[PDB]
Amino acid sequence: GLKVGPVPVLVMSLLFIASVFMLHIWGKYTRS
Amino acid sequence: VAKQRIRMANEKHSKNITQRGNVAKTSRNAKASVGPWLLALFIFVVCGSAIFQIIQSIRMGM
Amino acid sequence: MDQVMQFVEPSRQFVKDSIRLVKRCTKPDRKEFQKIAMATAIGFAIMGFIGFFVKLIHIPINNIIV
Amino acid sequence: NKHQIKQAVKKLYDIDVAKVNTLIRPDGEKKAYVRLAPDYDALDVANKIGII
Amino acid sequence: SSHKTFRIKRFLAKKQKQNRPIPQWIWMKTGNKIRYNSKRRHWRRTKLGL
Amino acid sequence: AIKFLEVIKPFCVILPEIQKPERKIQFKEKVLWTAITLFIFLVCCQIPLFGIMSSDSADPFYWMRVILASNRGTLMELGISPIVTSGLIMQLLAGAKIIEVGDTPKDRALFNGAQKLFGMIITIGQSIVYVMTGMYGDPSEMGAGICLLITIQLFVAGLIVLLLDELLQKGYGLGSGISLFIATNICETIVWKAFSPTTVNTGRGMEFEGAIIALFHLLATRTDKVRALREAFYRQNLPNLMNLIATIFVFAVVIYFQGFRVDLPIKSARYRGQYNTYPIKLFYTSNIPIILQSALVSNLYVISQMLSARFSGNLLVSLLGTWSDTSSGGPARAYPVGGLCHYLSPPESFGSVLEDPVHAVVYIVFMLGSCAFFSKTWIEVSGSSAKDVAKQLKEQQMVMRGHRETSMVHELNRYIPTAAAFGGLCIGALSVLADFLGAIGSGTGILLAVTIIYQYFEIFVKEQSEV
Amino acid sequence: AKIKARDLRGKKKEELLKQLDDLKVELSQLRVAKVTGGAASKLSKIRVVRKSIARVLTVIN
Ligand SMILES: [Mg+2]
Repeated sequence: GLKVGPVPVLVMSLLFIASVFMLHIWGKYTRS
Repeated sequence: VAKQRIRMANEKHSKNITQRGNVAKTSRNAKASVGPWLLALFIFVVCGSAIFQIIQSIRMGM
Repeated sequence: MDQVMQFVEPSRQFVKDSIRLVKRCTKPDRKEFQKIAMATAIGFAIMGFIGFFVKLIHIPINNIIV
Repeated sequence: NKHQIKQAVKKLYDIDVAKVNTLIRPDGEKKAYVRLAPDYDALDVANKIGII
Repeated sequence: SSHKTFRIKRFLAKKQKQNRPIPQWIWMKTGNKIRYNSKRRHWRRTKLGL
Repeated sequence: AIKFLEVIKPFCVILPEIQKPERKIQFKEKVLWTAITLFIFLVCCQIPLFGIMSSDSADPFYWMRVILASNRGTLMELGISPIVTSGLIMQLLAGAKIIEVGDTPKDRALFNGAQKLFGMIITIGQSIVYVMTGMYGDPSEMGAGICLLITIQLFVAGLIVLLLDELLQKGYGLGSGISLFIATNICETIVWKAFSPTTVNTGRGMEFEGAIIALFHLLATRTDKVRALREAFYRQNLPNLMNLIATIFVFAVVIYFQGFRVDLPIKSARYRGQYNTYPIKLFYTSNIPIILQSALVSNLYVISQMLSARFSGNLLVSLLGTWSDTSSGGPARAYPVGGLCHYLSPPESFGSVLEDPVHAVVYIVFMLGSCAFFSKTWIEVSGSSAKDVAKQLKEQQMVMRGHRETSMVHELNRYIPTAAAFGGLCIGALSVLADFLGAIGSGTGILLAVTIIYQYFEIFVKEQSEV
Repeated sequence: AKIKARDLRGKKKEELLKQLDDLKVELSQLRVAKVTGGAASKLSKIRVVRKSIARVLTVIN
């Protein structure tokens, strides 16, 4: 399959982690 | 055992001149120690687990 | 008695085999047992502590967010 | 000798011996073929000794 | 011969056991000089004399 | 079999496959890789999804959440099950020889790559279900936009786990990632409950959940020390030190039996000395059996529920199982009141066991027998039976001293089949004994964590020894 | 738990004989372990139990 590094595997996960937090922050902020 | 089988097998081997490089290892092509009844039983345990969980979720979905 | 012995024998043999197997196992020694316990106990604590703390930090963040 | 082998086997493992056969190997060791009485199972005895 | 004395069979058995290669960890010993067993005997090339 | 593999080949071209580590990673770097990969996994398990509105729904799979390490109302709702179920059934097919994996690295790689393909598919199917069935709400009322974000969150979140697991297995980490995650939840579950600083507003008043912590507060408050200790030990609504004592008692029993092994003497067929040992561990089949037993237990419950809810008036249906969705005090739970499934269910406490002994007896007989049966058969599927092991040793030019190559199967047959069968009976017994004594969490989960830790320690020692 | 000659000096003949018997039984088990795949720890114990046997016999003599 597609060959990817280990840090990008690390990075994409952090990107997913931070992004969900942004949605939660955005969602609550807009709900105010 | 029929002694004529020596001749049949001997003649049959002599036919191998035409398929040099791809002679079949074994003429007696004709077993899973795992019994078919037990193999089906093992399937009923493992495969279904994903399927049933979906159905139970479906049951809780209505 | 045959049908009973047909069912009894595989059971009876299995118990005998189990006893036979256990006597042949190299059971851990007292020094071996203590050594393994310390390593497992440490790993149990290190791993739980990390999760414990990680869980404790999130609680306020989760409640504050939600 | 066979008598000594028989008595040692009985006392060491508390079993009963039917007969003993012996040979001296080409490497100089003596091998004993100890047969147990029909009421003892060598396979069971071998487990106790640790052979199996 | 198959007909053997105990003393002869005991002498032959000791000659059997000496006739092996050296262990290979002997090589790594600190002051070692031995490379191989220089006293190997072959039943056909050299005879025991008894 | 080749046709099935080939049809999967074109899809394996696009799948995200981690690159192998070219340079020999040092132990310090590997441990770091594990620690971060572990740390991230915890971060994901705690985070609730975005858009949830209801989470107090009852959990019929309350048991399975710990085993598969899934936290309800969080990104790890799916957990590793889309991988475990995949990993199980692939090995089942290959063990059944339905899919003949060649010794070629491509066929092995395609087999492994194929495993992932079904693994993510299960994730997609479950996640689509989890969204469609509306276990959080009503897709009409949440709105299509909300639904898709939950699905994509679930899909990649499961995706991240697979690569993280793949990263560890590919040498960047240590041991097996799947094992690490499952053991991770178990220890945190045990440790958190003992030291939870959360308190519960019971009708009597505010009460600490922590078994250790609650004792301190009660001792620091209740003048009657005996009353405090007695109260802190039998909080039937909260974890108690009595359970903590039981959990530790299990911890010792499992260690002692984890070290059991039969050491067969072997050597190299080419060189003198070099005497080595092939170990046959008592838990030959490892934690796999009891996992199968629970599923077969779960499968019967589903079939019993579906038939009962439609034809409860049929005698056969009643014998199969009868359910009552008792909802007294806590969340609604479907319990088996009558039929075969009832006896197949685990009695909660010793008192319940003593009340109806036959319920435990039938439960004991089946659980032990099933665990032994699953282990005994998994050998011929796992590709680790006597004939298989003998084949591996012959390839490695190993042999038993004094034996011909062909008599090693017989020697291995003495211990392998018996270890597998007895291995299941012991692991099945330990789960029963832990639950009966009331271990914190679950004996199965307890067994998994300790077993994994030792295996993770085993590589730890081997890697540490080299340095 | 090691056997030292100083410990055995005051012991009666019967205790030393019994102590000797335990060592001899232990050695026999070890020689079984030597051929049935015992651990390196068990192999190393052979020399320790042999010299322990020599110590007891030395004190008896
Ligand atoms: Mg000549």
